Amino acid sequence: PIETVPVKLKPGMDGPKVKQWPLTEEKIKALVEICTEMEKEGKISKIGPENPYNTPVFAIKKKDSTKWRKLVDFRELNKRTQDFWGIPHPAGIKKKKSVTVLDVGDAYFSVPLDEDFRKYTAFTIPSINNETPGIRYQYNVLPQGWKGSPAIFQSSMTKILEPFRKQNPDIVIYQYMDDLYVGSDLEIGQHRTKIEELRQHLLRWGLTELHPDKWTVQPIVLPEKDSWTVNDIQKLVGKLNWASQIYPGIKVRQLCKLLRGTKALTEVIPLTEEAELELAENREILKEPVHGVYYDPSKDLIAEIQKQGQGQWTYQIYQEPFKNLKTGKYARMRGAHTNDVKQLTEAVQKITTESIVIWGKTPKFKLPIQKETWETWWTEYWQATWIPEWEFVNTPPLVKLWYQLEKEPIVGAETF
Amino acid sequence: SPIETVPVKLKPGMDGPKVKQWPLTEEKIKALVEICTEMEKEGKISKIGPENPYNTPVFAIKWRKLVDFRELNKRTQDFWEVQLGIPHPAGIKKKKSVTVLDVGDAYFSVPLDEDFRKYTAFTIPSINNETPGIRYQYNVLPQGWKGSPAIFQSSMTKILEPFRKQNPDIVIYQYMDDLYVGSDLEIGQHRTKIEELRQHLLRWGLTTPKKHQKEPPFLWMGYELHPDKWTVQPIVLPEKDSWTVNDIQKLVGKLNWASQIYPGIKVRQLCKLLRGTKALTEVIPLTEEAELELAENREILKEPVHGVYYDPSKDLIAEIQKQGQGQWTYQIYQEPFKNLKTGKYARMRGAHTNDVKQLTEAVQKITTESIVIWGKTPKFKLPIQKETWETWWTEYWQATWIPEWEFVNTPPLVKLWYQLEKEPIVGAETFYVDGAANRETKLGKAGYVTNRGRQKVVTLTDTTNQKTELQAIYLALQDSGLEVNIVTDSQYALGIIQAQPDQSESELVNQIIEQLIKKEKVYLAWVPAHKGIG
Ligand SMILES: CC(C)=CCOc1cc(NC(=S)c2ccoc2C)ccc1Cl
Repeated sequence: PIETVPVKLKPGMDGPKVKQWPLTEEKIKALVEICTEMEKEGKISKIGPENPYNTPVFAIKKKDSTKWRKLVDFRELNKRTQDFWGIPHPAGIKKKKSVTVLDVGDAYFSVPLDEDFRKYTAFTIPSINNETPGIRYQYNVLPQGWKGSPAIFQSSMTKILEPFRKQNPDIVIYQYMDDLYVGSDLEIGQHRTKIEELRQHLLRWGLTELHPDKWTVQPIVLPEKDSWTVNDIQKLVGKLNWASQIYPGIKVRQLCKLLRGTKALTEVIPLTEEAELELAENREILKEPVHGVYYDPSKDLIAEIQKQGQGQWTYQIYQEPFKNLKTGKYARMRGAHTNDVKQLTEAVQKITTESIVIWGKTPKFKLPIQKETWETWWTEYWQATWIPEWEFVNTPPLVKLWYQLEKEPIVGAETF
Repeated sequence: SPIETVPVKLKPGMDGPKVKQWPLTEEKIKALVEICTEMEKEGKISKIGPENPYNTPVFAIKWRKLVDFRELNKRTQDFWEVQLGIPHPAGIKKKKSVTVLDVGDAYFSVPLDEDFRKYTAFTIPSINNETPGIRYQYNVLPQGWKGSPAIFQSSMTKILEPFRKQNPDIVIYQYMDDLYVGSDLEIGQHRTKIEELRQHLLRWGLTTPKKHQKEPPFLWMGYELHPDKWTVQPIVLPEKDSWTVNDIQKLVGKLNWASQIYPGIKVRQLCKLLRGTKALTEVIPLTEEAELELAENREILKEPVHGVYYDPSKDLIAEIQKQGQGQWTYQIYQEPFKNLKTGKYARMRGAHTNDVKQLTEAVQKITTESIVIWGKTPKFKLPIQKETWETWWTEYWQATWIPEWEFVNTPPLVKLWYQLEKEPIVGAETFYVDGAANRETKLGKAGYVTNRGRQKVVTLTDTTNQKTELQAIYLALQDSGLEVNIVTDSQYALGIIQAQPDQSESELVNQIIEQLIKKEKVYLAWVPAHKGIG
């Protein structure tokens, strides 16, 4: 219930005209409900055919609910929407013992959207077998998932938070899209309890477990063996040689001199003292991340993933090749054994949130999946309000073999 | 009519059309002058004056009339896609009764944004381009104009809302100038409701007709739709004695469409006739084999294919068969032998892949289709063992998946033709292969040397470097026993290890695959080239 701010698209940019992808019956039924309701609540209005724009819409089941949530894919609109030069990234956020995320998307509907910009929010509810025309709507209020919403609603959000921020100045609160990331060092109990205190507060307007200090960067651990065979060295030499693109001090000269001759692949080879040292120097280089790697706010953040097998995945976040900002391993979550797509999806979300917490922006993903496989099913397992960008790739055999080498816990993360 | 108009506009900064009125005879003009006085009184058009700089050519074919809006259209804004995705017989539900209402004339029943009308101006010529012609313009959606389809449907949608609300148990499908109204009410109650609908429409000026009256079955996408089930409109193959390429291509096209519904259709020999054709009208005699399969097909096509509609209360089952390398067939049903849909996918041919992968692809295409048709995914019955699936997928480099499925022992079963060993083979000969060629002279050598002292080299001409490398791997495979360790510095061999393809675009690779498949144990190892590696 306020006045509206004039929003425009970047110069020369036209509205999105993205086709609605096919939805399951359940998904369509939920949207119809959700949409007649918002229509009645005046948040959206049916539109004519004279409006040519469109944005894909779908429904997710956020953590802990049987109620479906309407999720719109405003990626295209976002990219076309002008800039507002939001909040800078509170570097401190990444140094908290615990960080909790909260969905404040519901705060936006309480704000009117510039009428001149509504045409561009056009979305369509499809019909099964195309027996009914699609139900075309557009927004009247700030939509969840549009970069303009958290922006316009910034002034109101800051106000409603000051009280808590000052009452608790040791806590850090960062907002991204429909999300709010609350970070504090308080013990889990005094933390989670302090969160609800924030909730209740945030709650009196109309709104309703991360550990950054444990996202350590891991080292490559080269195999150590009692006795080495021709094959062992070869496998080794190939990886190290690849690895030399990251660490130029890595060498396989002495080792490759052992690979001289046409002996059987399973034959044991004695390591010359020169070879021994060579391995030792190498293991030392790999004892640390390569120097001179700094994040650049002007660069796009990239996130590559490799399928390791057995529910295992590896990823690296960089902006320039071979200069990782972070790397890690990802094990499938319980109840996902038979689903490659669910595992990948869960991983993309995990990595994106990390990317958000650390740099306050999402990475562009390089995914080891065929476009059709992904597009057919990723939504079935999506739970975030935002959606990162992605491209489908072919994993080079070596990249997988190399990061397969990362170090794991002695035993793991122990707790009775 | 009392229907609100839709605000229309011209594309970004363009101006309305100004194409000159084609010249016509007195016979053609006296006819158009006729038709337009009619439309003019029906309120469809309005005689305008000199205050209009726009114009569209009007023609006269039989004495009917035709306005060429090609120009106006190319200047008219764009509208959100007018239903381009239609229903598929496999997805509609059976109805006790279905009635089709021709609301065609309703095209000229919908008002046109008053503001836009000036652009629809056209001129009825003078007997001899002497006196000024008769100027007019449209007050309603012009037949053949770009925004008519979209606007007519949206308008039809608004009008039908009340009725649709009041009669939930009645389905109305809007297509073109038709309204297919179905229901499971008693035939008298149905007939009664159609009349109520027909009247409701009449209230908005939309008048619908017994003569023109359409009746079931209905022709749709090549099927004849009956209220309780569907059938394939029989397809006839023109028995001739003179086949030109056009005849042969068209034929192959229709046969191709039939392979979806009819089993056993084949075009391999007919396609052979197209080789090296010098022209469309070229007459190519049918070989014997062509005369033959074209004979079996005429038969297969004489068989009546009937089908069933979608019953939401029952399971959706999708069965898949591997009718050949890269070729897949499927049928989706709820009750055994009563298919909703069948079809097959063009032989999947690529750079390099494997049967299990291809399978998952056929599975995803069906799934994408099913989500559209039924908004649900079928339970799959696949000709592959759960073990074969678990072994392949859990280790493949690429993310892949298959929705809930069950194994069905309907040979031929899809399997893993071979599996590279995960560790070197103790006691197996070890071939150190290498190939090299001059990329410019295309001259190269390929060979191997084993820990056992066996050696071989071969000189090749008009070859590429990758081919020599692969041929080196090929010779090792050819010359080794049932178990062999092979080491190469070929980057391509690195892909083969990771993907383990059982089909490739490269004949050489395929030859290699045939060797791989034949061995009992094969360990393929890669090492970087140009090292201290001997
Ligand atoms: C695709 C099409 C023109 C269908 C109309 O004909 C039929 C439709 C149905 N059943 C349904 S669900 C229906 C009724 C009106 O519109 C639809 C989409 C059954 C048999 C026939 Cl013969």
